[PDB]
Amino acid sequence: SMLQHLLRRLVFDVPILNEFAKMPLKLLTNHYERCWKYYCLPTGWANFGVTSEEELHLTRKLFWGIFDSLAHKKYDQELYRMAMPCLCAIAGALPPDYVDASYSNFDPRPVETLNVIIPEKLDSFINKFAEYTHEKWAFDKIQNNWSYGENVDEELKTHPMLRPYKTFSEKDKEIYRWPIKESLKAMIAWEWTIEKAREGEYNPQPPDLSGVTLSRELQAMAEQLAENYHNTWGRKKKQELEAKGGGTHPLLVPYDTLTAKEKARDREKAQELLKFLQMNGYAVTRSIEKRFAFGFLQQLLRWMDISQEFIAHLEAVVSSGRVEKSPHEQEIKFFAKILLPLINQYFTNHCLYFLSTPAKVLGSGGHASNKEKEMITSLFCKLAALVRHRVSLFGTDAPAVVNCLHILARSLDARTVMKSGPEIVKAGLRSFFESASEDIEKMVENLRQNLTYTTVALLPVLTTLFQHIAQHQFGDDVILDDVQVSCYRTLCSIYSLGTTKNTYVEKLRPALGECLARLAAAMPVAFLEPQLNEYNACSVYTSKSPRERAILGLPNSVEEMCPDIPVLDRLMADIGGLAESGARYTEMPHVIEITLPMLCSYLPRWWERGPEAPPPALPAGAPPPCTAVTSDHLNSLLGNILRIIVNNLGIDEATWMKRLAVFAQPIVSRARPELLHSHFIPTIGRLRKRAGKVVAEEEQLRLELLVRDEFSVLCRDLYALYPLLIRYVDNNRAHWLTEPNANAEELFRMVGEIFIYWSKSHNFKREEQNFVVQNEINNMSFLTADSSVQTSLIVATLKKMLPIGLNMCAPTDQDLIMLAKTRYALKDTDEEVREFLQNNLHLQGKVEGSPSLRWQMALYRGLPGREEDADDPEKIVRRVQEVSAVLYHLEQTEHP
Amino acid sequence: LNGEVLMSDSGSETAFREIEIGDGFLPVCSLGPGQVGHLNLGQDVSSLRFFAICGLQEGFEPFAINMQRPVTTWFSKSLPQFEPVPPEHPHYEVARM
Repeated sequence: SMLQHLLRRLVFDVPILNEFAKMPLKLLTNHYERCWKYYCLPTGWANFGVTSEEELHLTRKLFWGIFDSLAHKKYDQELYRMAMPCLCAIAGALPPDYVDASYSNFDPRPVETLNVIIPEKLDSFINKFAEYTHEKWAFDKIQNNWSYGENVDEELKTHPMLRPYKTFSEKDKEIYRWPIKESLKAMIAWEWTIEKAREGEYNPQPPDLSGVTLSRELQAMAEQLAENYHNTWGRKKKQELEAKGGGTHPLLVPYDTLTAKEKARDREKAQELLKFLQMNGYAVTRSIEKRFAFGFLQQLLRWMDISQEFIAHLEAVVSSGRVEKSPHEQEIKFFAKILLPLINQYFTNHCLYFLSTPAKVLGSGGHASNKEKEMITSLFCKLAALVRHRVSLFGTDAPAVVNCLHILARSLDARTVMKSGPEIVKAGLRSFFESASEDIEKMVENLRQNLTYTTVALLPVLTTLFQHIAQHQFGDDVILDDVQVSCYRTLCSIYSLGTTKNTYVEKLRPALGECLARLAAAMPVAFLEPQLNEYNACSVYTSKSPRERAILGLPNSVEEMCPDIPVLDRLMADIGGLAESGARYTEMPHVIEITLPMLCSYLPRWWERGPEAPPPALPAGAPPPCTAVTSDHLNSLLGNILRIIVNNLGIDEATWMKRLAVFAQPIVSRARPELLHSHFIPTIGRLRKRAGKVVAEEEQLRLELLVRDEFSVLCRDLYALYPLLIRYVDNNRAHWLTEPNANAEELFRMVGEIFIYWSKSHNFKREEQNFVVQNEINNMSFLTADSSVQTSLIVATLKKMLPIGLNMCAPTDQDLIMLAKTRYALKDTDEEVREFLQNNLHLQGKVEGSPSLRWQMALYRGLPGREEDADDPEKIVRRVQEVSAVLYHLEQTEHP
Repeated sequence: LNGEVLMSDSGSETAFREIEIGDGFLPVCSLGPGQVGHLNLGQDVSSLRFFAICGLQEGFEPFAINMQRPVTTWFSKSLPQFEPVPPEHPHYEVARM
C-alpha cells in the first residue's frame, strides 16, 4: 500500500531500459509474484489489504511500457532473461475482465493551440461562459455558507474582490477568462468542432451540477478535456520542477495513470463544462476491446499475422536452401521468447474464466464475449497451420508450441466457436477437423515426416480436444454436421489401421486406442447402433435431409459410410469368446494391441441414455440406440484379466498391466455384486495362493533373484487388480455393514493375509516400492474417487475393509491376543499363539463391565443378520485371531 | 455426507487437524432465512442414521448417549438490550472525571 510511490518512481526509468534499470525490474518481478491477490479487481486477502482503484492501471501502464520497449529492441539474452518472467507475473497479477478501473522520465506534451487562429463566431457563448465560471464560483460560496464580501479583506477565506455587478470592476474579469480561453482554444485545436444547432444567444439561479449521466462519446469528450487539463498542468508544474534535478511531484503522473480520487479536481470541471454545453445544445462532431481479455489478443492478432508470414518465408527459404541473414530475425525470436511463455502462462492462470459463460456456473466471472474466445479459436487454427506439417520446421520451441496449443485446447465452449460466431472461424475450425482426419487417413493407408508431425502435434492435441469436449459434455454442440462427418471418417480411419500387423505401428497403437476412446466418449450419435441411428437427432441422416445428404453423398446408414466398426451385438460376444479362448498375449500378439485399444474405446460405455436410466436423448429418440444392460462385458473383462495374467505371469506385460489397471473405470455404475463376488474371490484367491509360495521360497533361500522376479510380477498384479476391487466395495460396503455378507468377511481375510504377507516380506515391500517407481503407479489416484509413498494399496485396502472385519466380532479378547502378538516379538511363535487361542475362551467380555457395552451389544444383537455361529466356541477364536493378526500388522505399519 | 466422508481437494479425510483442545467444544448450527433443519445429538441410537455406516466401529460415541433428559440448547435472540460498555472495547472509552 505504501510502495505505490516507489512504483511511480520506477515507471519513470524502468521502461526506458537503461543499464542499471534491470535490477529494479527484478524487484518488481518479486514484488509482483508476491501480493498477487492484493493486486486484483476483487479483494485478495487482509494480510496487506486490497489494491487501490488505480494501482491496477499503474501495473497495466507498466506492462504496456515494458512491452513496447521490448518490441524492436536489441536481442541480447541476459538483457531480458530475467524480464520475460516479469511479463508473465505482471500479466498474471491483474484480471482480464474489466482490467482497469476508471481508465483515462515522463514529459506531458501540451496541445499547440496558440499558433492556430481561434474562431470568434460564438463569442456570445465564449464570454458568457467565461463570466459564468466566476459566477458559479460565487454560487459555491453560498452553499459553503460564506457571504461574499465587497472590499478586499484577508479574514474572508473566499476571494474578497467579488462585488455586486453594479460596483464590480472588470479588471479581474478580463484576466480570469484566460483559463477558459485556453480550454476553448484546446477544444478548437482538437478534431472536435462546435456547431450552433439551436437558435439563441451576484448569484446564478440556474445550477451547474455534474451529477447526471450522459452518453458514452459525449462523456469521452469531458474525459479527454480533463486529460488535456491535467497534461497542461503537469507541463506547467514540471517547468518549475525541472530546476531541482532530483525527485518528482506525486501528481506529475499522466492523466490516465493518476488515481481516480485526485482525478475529481479536473473531472468535475470537465463535466460542468460538458453540462453547460448540453444546456446550450451545441453539436459536436470529430467493452471487451478495452479489457486485457481481448485487446491484448487483438495485438496478438497483429503479431501472429507477421508470425505466419515470416515463418512461411522461413519454410520457403529452407526448402530452397537457406538465407544468410534473416530480414527480421529479432522479431523472429521475439515470439519464441515472449509470446509462447506469455500465452502458456496467462491462459493457464486465467483458464478458470475462459471457459466460463453467464450460462455456465463457475466461480470466476465469465468473459461474456464471443470474439474474446473466438479469436482464440482462430489462434487454434492459425497455430495449427503455423506447425501444420511444419512442427520440426517451426524450431526447437515446437514442444513449447505444442504445449501452448495444448493449454489453448483447455477452455473451449461451442457457444463461442460453433453455436455462435462468424462463419470464417467456424469454417476454419471445420477445415482443421477435415485436414486432421485426412492426414490420419493418409497415415493409416501409408502404414497399411507426415507421420512424425501427426504423432507429435496432431494426435496429443486432438486427444485433448476430445477429452475436453467429453468432460464438458459439449459433444452434441461441437460434433455435428461437418464436424460429425469428420469424426466419422477419423473414427473409421483409426480402426482401419487395426488390420495392419506391422512392427513400427506397435508403439503407436496405445495412442490411437486412447484417442479412439476419447472420441467414443464424446460421440453423440451412438454410431455403434447403425440400425437405430435414425431415432437420434444428432445423426447426419436425421439432422440433414437426403437433399442435404446428397452434396456429400451420404449413404443410408452410418455403417454404410464405413462399416469398419462392427455392430455391438456380436462384437462384445466376439471379444468375450476370443480373449477367453486364447488367454495369452504371445499366442495372438496382434489382437492384444488391436482389439484391446478398441476395448478401451468401449470402456466409456454409457448406460444413462438407455433402458436402465431415463435417457436425456429420449425426447429426441424414443427407441434410444443404447440398449445394453447386462455387465457381461465387465465380467468377461475380469475373466480375460485372470486368464491372461495367470498364463503370462512371467511375461513383462507391465505396460499393458498399467493400462488394464486404469481400464474399466465405470465398474460401480454397472456393478453386479453376485458375479463380482463369483469372480473376485477366485481371482484374489489364486493371487494370494501363489503369493504364499513366493514368500515361502524367499524365506527358504534367505536362510534370491528367482523370488525377486516372483515378487516383481506379484507387485505387478496387485497394483493391476487392487484398484478395481476398491471401487467395487466402496459402494457395496455400506450394504454389507447394514446386513452381514459371508463373502464380505471372507474377502477381509484375503486382503488381510496379503497385507500381513507384505509386512513379513521385506523385499516384497521393496518390490512393491520398485513397481511404484518402475511403473509410475498413481496410487493416490486409486485413493481419490473422481465421482516410501506411505499410500500403497495393500495398506489402503485394510483402511477400506476394516469395518467389515471389525463388526463381526463382539468379544474384546483382542487385547489378550494383542499381548500374544507382542509375545511374537518376545519369542512366542505360531504354536505358542495357538496355545493362547486354546486358553482364550476362559476370558471373555461382559455387557455389565462398561455402560457403553450395553448399547454396543444392543446394536450388535439388533443387527438383522447377526448369528451365534461366530459366538460358538469354535469360531470365536478363529475370528478374533484373524482380527488380531490384521490389527497387528496395521499397528506396526502405523508406528513410524 | 450420507455415510460417505467428504473429500478435500488435497486428499485428506480430516476437514481440520492440529486442533488444540483449549477450553472445550460444543455442537453448533446456524440457519439462514426461511430454513429448517433437524439436529440429532444421539440420545436414541435407533434414531441415528448412518452411525453404523460410519462411527460405530471407529470408536465414536453419539453425543449425549446415556443422558436421561434431552440436552438444553441456547439460541441467539435478536432483541436489542442495554448492556454496560466493556473496558476493552477497541473503539470507545469512558472516563470518570
